Amino acid sequence: SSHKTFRIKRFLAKKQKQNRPIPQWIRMKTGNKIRYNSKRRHWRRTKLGL
Amino acid sequence: RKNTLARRKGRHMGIGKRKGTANARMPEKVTWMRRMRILRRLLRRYRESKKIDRHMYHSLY
Amino acid sequence: VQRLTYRRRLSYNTASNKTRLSRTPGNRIVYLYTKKVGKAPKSACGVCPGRLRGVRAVRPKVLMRLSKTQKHVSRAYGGSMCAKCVRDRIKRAFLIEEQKIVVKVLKAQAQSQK
Amino acid sequence: GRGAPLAKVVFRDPYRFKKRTELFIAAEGIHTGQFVYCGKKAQLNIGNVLPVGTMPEGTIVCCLEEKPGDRGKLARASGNYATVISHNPETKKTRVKLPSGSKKVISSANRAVVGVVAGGGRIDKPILKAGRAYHKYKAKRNCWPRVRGVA
Amino acid sequence: AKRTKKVGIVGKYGTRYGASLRKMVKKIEISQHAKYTCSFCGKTKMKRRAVGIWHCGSCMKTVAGGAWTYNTTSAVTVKSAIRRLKELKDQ
Amino acid sequence: PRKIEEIKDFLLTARRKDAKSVKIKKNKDNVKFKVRCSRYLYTLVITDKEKAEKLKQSLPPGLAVKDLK
RNA sequence: CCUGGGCAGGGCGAAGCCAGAGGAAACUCUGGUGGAGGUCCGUAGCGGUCCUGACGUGCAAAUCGGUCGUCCGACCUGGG
RNA sequence: AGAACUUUGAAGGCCGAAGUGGAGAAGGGUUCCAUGUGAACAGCAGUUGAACAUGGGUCAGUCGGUCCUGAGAGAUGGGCGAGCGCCGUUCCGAAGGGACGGGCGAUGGCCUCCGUUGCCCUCGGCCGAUCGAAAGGGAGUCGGGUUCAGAUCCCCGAAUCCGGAGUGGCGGAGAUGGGCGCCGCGAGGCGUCCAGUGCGGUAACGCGACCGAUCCCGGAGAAGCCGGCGGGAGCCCCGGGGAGAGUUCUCUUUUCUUUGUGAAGGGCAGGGCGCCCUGGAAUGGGUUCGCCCCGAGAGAGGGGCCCGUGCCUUGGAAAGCGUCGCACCUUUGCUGGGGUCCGGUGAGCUCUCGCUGGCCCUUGAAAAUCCGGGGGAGAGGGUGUAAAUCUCGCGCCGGGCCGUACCCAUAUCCGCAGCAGGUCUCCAAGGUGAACAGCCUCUGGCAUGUUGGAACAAUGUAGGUAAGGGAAGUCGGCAAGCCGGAUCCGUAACUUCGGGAUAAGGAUUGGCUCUAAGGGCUGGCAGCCGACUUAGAACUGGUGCGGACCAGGGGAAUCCGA
Ligand SMILES: [Mg+2]
Ligand SMILES: [Mg+2]
Ligand SMILES: [Mg+2]
Ligand SMILES: [Mg+2]
Ligand SMILES: [Mg+2]
Ligand SMILES: [Mg+2]
Ligand SMILES: [Mg+2]
Ligand SMILES: [Mg+2]
Ligand SMILES: [Mg+2]
Ligand SMILES: [Mg+2]
Ligand SMILES: [Mg+2]
Ligand SMILES: [Mg+2]
Ligand SMILES: [Mg+2]
Ligand SMILES: [Mg+2]
Ligand SMILES: [Mg+2]
Ligand SMILES: [Mg+2]
Ligand SMILES: [Mg+2]
Ligand SMILES: [Mg+2]
Ligand SMILES: [Mg+2]
Ligand SMILES: [Mg+2]
Ligand SMILES: [Mg+2]
Ligand SMILES: [Mg+2]
Ligand SMILES: [Mg+2]
Ligand SMILES: [Mg+2]
Ligand SMILES: [Mg+2]
Ligand SMILES: [Mg+2]
Ligand SMILES: [Mg+2]
Ligand SMILES: [Mg+2]
Ligand SMILES: [Mg+2]
Ligand SMILES: [Mg+2]
Ligand SMILES: [Mg+2]
Ligand SMILES: [Mg+2]
Ligand SMILES: [Mg+2]
Ligand SMILES: [Mg+2]
Ligand SMILES: [Mg+2]
Ligand SMILES: [Mg+2]
Ligand SMILES: [Mg+2]
Ligand SMILES: [Mg+2]
Ligand SMILES: [Mg+2]
Ligand SMILES: [Mg+2]
Ligand SMILES: [Mg+2]
Ligand SMILES: [Mg+2]
Ligand SMILES: [Mg+2]
Ligand SMILES: [Mg+2]
Ligand SMILES: [Mg+2]
Ligand SMILES: [Mg+2]
Ligand SMILES: [Mg+2]
Ligand SMILES: [Mg+2]
Ligand SMILES: [Mg+2]
Ligand SMILES: [Mg+2]
Ligand SMILES: [Mg+2]
Ligand SMILES: [Mg+2]
Ligand SMILES: [Mg+2]
Ligand SMILES: [Zn+2]
Repeated sequence: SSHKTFRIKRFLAKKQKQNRPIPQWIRMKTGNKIRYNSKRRHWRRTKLGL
Repeated sequence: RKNTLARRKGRHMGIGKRKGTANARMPEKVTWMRRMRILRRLLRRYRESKKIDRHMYHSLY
Repeated sequence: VQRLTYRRRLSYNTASNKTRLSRTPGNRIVYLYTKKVGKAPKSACGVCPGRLRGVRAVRPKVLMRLSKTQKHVSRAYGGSMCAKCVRDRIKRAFLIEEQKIVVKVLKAQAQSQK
Repeated sequence: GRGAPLAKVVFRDPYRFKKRTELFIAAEGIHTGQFVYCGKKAQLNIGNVLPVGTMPEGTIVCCLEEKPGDRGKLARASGNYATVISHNPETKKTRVKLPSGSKKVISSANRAVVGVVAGGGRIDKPILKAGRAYHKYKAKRNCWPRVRGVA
Repeated sequence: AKRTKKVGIVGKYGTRYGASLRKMVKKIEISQHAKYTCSFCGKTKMKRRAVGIWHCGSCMKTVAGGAWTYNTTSAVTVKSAIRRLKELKDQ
Repeated sequence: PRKIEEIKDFLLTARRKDAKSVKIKKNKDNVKFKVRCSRYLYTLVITDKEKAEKLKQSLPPGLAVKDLK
């Protein structure tokens, strides 16, 4: 919506923060087995549901 | 503008270029309104100009 | 020939938004929202269809800005009643009090004999 | 949702300095400005309310009470009235004939406005179509469609 | 300019709703819309506002009367009997 | 704004406390002395240049008069 | 139920009103005005008769093109 | 590096104002912008993208929420229930914690005077807490400019609303007069007393303000739908002038774009009045398109009130916009001219305002805030000195919190997706035409809808014709086909008398010259100004004329359902 409330905007803020790629400085960490982020949500494919 | 001048002169206004009713092209109500207003203000002017008294003005109205 | 848009978030032609289009000094047309017209007050028990004269006809919350001289009439029942009903009530009151005096003196003249 | 008109009557409070507004059933034959008298020793006229124990027999009244203090429950529809037919000084009772033809005995202390309810003959007009019946019942309640049981 | 033979105000309905129903509703369609003489002012301005409500256009003295007429033949005799009972034996 | 027509009140308004700004606008047969205040903007227009050339010097000094154009 | 929004244009011509003519009278007739209808053609909207048309692993887990019924209302619709 | 899909220019086209345009509400939540790569995503490709990576982007007293109740949901009192709890919302409740004033007592500020605290007296129906609308009610911001992304928010300029003033900010009202005597030529001055909570018009009512406590009364908020009519504005149209642009083989003073005044305050046109005074009519009157109104006061004359969204003025020409230029190509500002030029018409479209009428077994919402009036509990200096109060003109201070980008869609929503599906609103031009029908263009968008090249076999999907017959095919006139608009005549059986009915059946329809009729304004019957409607006739085209589009086959009967 064009106008929303503070709670919904704060909830969307964390999704915006989380929708970020994997940093390239942890790939060389000892014991690291993460190759790519499996929680990347697309605005068109997967709807977060309010 | 040339076609409008032709319409004003009377061209392209025959029966073959009419697609609406007569009451749709010129409303009988507004024709009656004009014909009534003209005669009514003419009668007002004639009564004011002392040409006709009120007893004749009412019977003419 | 130039189609303009609304200026607020309201998108429905409701009663809250009545737009009239005006021309700016910048040579362009734009809507302006108009406040709903205020109706002049009507008298109490007086003439029904006739509103009160001399009283400013504007919205209720605007009456805080208006002066008392522009919200009432100098006579009694100025901004509350019309002119006809004021003198009507005056005559009615005077006449019914005179009738009370008449019935009192009638009771007295009947008591003086009976 | 009602055929009988509602007359607003303003009385003067006998204990406080204030005007009391009441909504009575406008009996047929009253106009705005007519003084209406409410009490025991009120004059017998159209519109005035007064206990049934004081009115004579054969008085055509309406908007009466079953019990003293019931505040106008019987004979409230448009064009209906109740007929006082008997009186009893001792063991105060009063026989009245209601619009249904039933003769009921009631107390002699409850009141009744004199006159027939305005809006009589309201049923003489045919609805003449379903639209008017729909517009009539939309103000009353959702009970009009009335589908038959055998269907 | 006689435009209709027998049907009057109920000519707006047309061919529907039957014949006897229109004939019966016409009698009161004549009355409920005709202006009456005000018993207080004296002018023929007594257009009905709602069911049983009749207000004048001059003094606006509204009166409660019949649903389709200014007064009903039943209320007339009711008022007559009320007056008679009031005058008999001092109310 | 407020238009001033008399000769006695515009100077009284210009000698007030909130008369920080006074501007002069020259037009075709028109001279406007606009004095800006806290709430309004008083404007006095005159069509005579002789009544303006002798009045411009009558303004109180130190009010930062700005001649437009 | 509450609160808001919307329905181009034409046809038929109800009550009421004015004028003229005929008649001994009752009254009748004629030309206008008037603009009613759960009225008619028809758009937007609302539904979906027929072609049993196309698709029928489709655009679509019910759609599309003509042809349709109603369009001042027992009307259509948003939010609560 | 790579081009048909990207970009620029040109040409040819579509959407054509009920759009393939410009904005919104729900919903999406970063999709908006800039830069960069091109393995994945885009149904082919891609230098492109709503994909990827990085970095930015949403600024409010006057936009909305926040306030108010509507249908409705809901706790306590109380009741029920083994029980989480439920019914119930004014019912079976000691359900007002606040104030006007007076008195006693204490405290603080310059203890002169006031502000508070504790107690006593008097007064005071809640229509019962509370929630419930980003379309209902609800005070108050408009013009110009600014960015790669923001606009009533940012800057400039011009206003306005609501709160505060205790040692009360300055002005103006209330505030200033009359009588007696004396002095002075006079103007004036002095001593005593008294008045003074504003004025004017006969009125409808007016002004720069106009003492007011409990209480009471009333209004506004606060009203249905649909016909008509009139006023105002915008858009459309014509004629003249100026700037710029297009054609000029020939003609055309021709054709195209533009030619301004916002909120606020004052004045004046205009509209409305069921508002007042003189006087009272019938031989009835003046009036509307229609009605309506008059002895309960018509016509006429003179006044008053409300809206004044229109005109001029402050704002207001210094900004804004087309034009020809001087510096300048990361310093780009500034020149002067013309724009606020003269008008007109209109059953023209849209919005608004006002009058009136019609429709009914339909009467078309409440609440919060605010105002006016009646009452007269009280307060005020008491007089050539000045107070109680001011809804008057100014001046000072503040206005907290929340959202503000973008899509709003045959590609940013839902339908498993860039899905002929679905989804609530505003603006809406020119020509033909009765018209927002259909068709063609302008402002504004677009690449033909998830690809192109070559050919035109059968079959298929849409579209149109066919000699003679005209339903002989088929269960069936299924489909297809005929008429289709307008003007003028003529319209049957039946009937509930309203209809049938555009019954049926006939004639005309083009183009260019004409004729006649249908109006307004100025003066004591004449002179000018502009709209398109009708009727008739002449001439003429290879009987073609609704020349495209638009668009009722009809009749006779049965059965059923008004
Ligand atoms: Mg290892
Ligand atoms: Mg989920
Ligand atoms: Mg007609
Ligand atoms: Mg609102
Ligand atoms: Mg049934
Ligand atoms: Mg069944
Ligand atoms: Mg219909
Ligand atoms: Mg038919
Ligand atoms: Mg249709
Ligand atoms: Mg279908
Ligand atoms: Mg369907
Ligand atoms: Mg079927
Ligand atoms: Mg099929
Ligand atoms: Mg197939
Ligand atoms: Mg159809
Ligand atoms: Mg049909
Ligand atoms: Mg129809
Ligand atoms: Mg290109
Ligand atoms: Mg083209
Ligand atoms: Mg539209
Ligand atoms: Mg659109
Ligand atoms: Mg790239
Ligand atoms: Mg691909
Ligand atoms: Mg983007
Ligand atoms: Mg991304
Ligand atoms: Mg600001
Ligand atoms: Mg607000
Ligand atoms: Mg409960
Ligand atoms: Mg309990
Ligand atoms: Mg609330
Ligand atoms: Mg701006
Ligand atoms: Mg933007
Ligand atoms: Mg203030
Ligand atoms: Mg209009
Ligand atoms: Mg103005
Ligand atoms: Mg106009
Ligand atoms: Mg936005
Ligand atoms: Mg789609
Ligand atoms: Mg679609
Ligand atoms: Mg057009
Ligand atoms: Mg035309
Ligand atoms: Mg292509
Ligand atoms: Mg697509
Ligand atoms: Mg053939
Ligand atoms: Mg043939
Ligand atoms: Mg044949
Ligand atoms: Mg045959
Ligand atoms: Mg057969
Ligand atoms: Mg067929
Ligand atoms: Mg036959
Ligand atoms: Mg037939
Ligand atoms: Mg001529
Ligand atoms: Mg049927
Ligand atoms: Zn009356």
